[PDB]
Amino acid sequence: AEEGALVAAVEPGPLADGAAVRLAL
Amino acid sequence: GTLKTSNLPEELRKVFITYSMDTAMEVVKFVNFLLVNGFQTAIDIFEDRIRGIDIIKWMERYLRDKTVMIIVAISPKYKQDVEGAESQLDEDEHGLHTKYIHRMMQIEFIKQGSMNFRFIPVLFPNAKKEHVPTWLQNTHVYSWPKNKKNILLRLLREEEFVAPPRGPLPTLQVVPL
Amino acid sequence: GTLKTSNLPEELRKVFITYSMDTAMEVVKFVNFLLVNGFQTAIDIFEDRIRGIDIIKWMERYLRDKTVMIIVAISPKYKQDVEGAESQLDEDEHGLHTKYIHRMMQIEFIKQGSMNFRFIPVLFPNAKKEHVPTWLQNTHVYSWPKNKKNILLRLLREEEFVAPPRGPLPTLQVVPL
Amino acid sequence: GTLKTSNLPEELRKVFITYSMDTAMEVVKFVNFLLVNGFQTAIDIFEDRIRGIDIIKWMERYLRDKTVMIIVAISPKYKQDVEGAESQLDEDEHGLHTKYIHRMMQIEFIKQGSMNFRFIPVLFPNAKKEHVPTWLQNTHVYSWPKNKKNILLRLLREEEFVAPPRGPLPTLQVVPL
Amino acid sequence: TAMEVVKFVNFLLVNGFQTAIDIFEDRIRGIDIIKWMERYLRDKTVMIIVAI
Amino acid sequence: GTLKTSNLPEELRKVFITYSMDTAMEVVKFVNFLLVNGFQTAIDIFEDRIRGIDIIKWMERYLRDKTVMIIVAISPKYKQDVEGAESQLDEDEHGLHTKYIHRMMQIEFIKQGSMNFRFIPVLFPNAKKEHVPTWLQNTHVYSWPKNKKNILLRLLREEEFVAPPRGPLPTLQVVPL
Repeated sequence: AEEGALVAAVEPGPLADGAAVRLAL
Repeated sequence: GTLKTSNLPEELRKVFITYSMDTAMEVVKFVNFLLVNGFQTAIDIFEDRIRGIDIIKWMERYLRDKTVMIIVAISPKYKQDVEGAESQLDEDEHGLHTKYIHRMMQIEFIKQGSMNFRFIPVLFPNAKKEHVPTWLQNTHVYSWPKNKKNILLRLLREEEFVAPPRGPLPTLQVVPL
Repeated sequence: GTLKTSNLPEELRKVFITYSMDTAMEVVKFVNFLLVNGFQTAIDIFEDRIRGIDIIKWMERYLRDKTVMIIVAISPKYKQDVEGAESQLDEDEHGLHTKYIHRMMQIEFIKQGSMNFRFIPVLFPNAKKEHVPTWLQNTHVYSWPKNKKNILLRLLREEEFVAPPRGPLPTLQVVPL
Repeated sequence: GTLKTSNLPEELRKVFITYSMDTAMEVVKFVNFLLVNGFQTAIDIFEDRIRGIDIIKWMERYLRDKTVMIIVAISPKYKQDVEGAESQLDEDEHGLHTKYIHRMMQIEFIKQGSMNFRFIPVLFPNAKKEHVPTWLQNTHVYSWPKNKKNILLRLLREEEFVAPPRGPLPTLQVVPL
Repeated sequence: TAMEVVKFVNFLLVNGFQTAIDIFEDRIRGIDIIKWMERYLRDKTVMIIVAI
Repeated sequence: GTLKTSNLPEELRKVFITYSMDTAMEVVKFVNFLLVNGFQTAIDIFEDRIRGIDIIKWMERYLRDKTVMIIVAISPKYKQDVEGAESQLDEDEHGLHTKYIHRMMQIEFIKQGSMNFRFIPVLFPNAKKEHVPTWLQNTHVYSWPKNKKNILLRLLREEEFVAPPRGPLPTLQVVPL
């Protein structure tokens, strides 16, 4: 059977980071 | 960044302090520091006029009220008081009152399932971690004046660190190899 | 490629993080990364208010839950704490709590037949592969920030490679000679 | 064989027992067994008069003392109490005291670097391995009455097997071929 | 030889063989790597392909 | 013949034994044999006290120590333990600890390049070649009590055969014809 059913790698498309805050009075 | 003013109702601004005499010198400064920052600190020396009418009723008023935060001034003499005021300390009246307050705190702490909601231990300069009563070691212990800003934040019931709001789960892209 | 959306129920989005103070800043960055990507990360610094009520109860809440994935932030001080936090240091409270958490993880790991279902070791910038406790070396050790995509995949409980469905055995043609 | 007698000082013959109501009937037999063998067992039902003066002080007497070996009587209701005594019951006083004792034991255990010097879990007949609190699963667990002689050896601080004294390394003889 | 090995595994799976390779069994392999390896080493019926 | 004595420092005279319950009786005799011959053998039944303080820390003490020789007592139940104590035995605690020890040994063995420096398999009278874990079959396998002299030689780290010193190449004499 032909190998057309290829393996696929999964990756997370959208991402975001940060936005931590510290109170200083 | 942007400034923030706590919306803490004046009802939640009540604070009660229990201490020993050796640490009273610094407790006066601590009470001044709290009053400057807008907290209604009830302590025996300044509440003397009202306290004189009935000491036991005065103590019970703050002990019964669940909303009143109690600050425990930890010092070498505090553990000694709450352990042996009646016998080891030649019957010190202030030591006896401190021991009674501590017993009431412990009874309430036990009744709540050993969960501490309003008792704040504070380590004063001449104290050490070993002086904190065991049941009080299960929560945050603040050293004074080393962690005074943390104490203010706790009394404001505010978090020193505010986590970012939780986002949505990331979408996954499939790429054939 | 094509976009795939995870069905991970909100119940499976809880995460607990244990670390040492030498890596506190990178742990904060890591927590931000996890929170923004939709994971509910429980860490002492952010849950300070609830954690203060009963620290041991707070830790046990996540240690009991089989569905909570515990992330182990590996650093030079982490191994030091989980080995000699009580003797090699002057009674560091955070070190002792980390050591307790590590012991509970080890006990659970052994009682399960030495199978690691929910403990995820992560190497932080100053860490080396030697710092991972031996029993944690028998699983996938991720590196931060190098493998953050892989960490997200693991938490999502998704495969990085989609194996195509197994086909039927080939049919054989017979030719005479 | 031959007979031996232990040089155990009397001060080290003090044992404190914590339990739940379901084990109450068995705990009476266990306490009688301990007392007959000369151990000074402190339990609430027997020390009623002293405990009545001040329950919390009574408990702290045996909690503070490092030399007092605490026996934990495990059972289905013991775990239930040390987890949800305050909530799952109509304020069961014994359950709350048991929870407090368990918390103090855990605090001491953590503060010692997660080493258990004096907490002896004992499984009563209706109990199971799972009812042992996790941190108590890292030590010898004695079943009752199955392992009563092992329990007595543990209390006496005598190892059941005594290793023969270590000898010298064998000499090596050389022979030609 | 990781890439050619992925192609080879595609070829085997397409033709109906259940190939156990570390990169695809990552989820189970993460529980206990050594146990995962020993499962296939023990079984006399599992054919081991050595990618030279 | 002639007498020889080893320079083996006491620090290299530590031995750790891992076994299964079916062998326990023969293992007691084996430990007697080792102790009498001047070897400091660590086994769970003799170090009951220190092991009881913290079981996992006790095991890690010898697992982490590179200089301690570990003796694996093979028997029909040892392979069963180290392969399926997980579920087959209704939570056999000793089986689980044996499995954990075996896993740690395997991890160390693999991490070292599959070179075995300190794991010494010993076959016990009810065991057979098939009971040895495959990775342990790559070294010398001793049989007890048949090879106990060889076991002592192995522990002493003394070769059983003294190879004479390599001489010089022979001189060639030419006697032409």
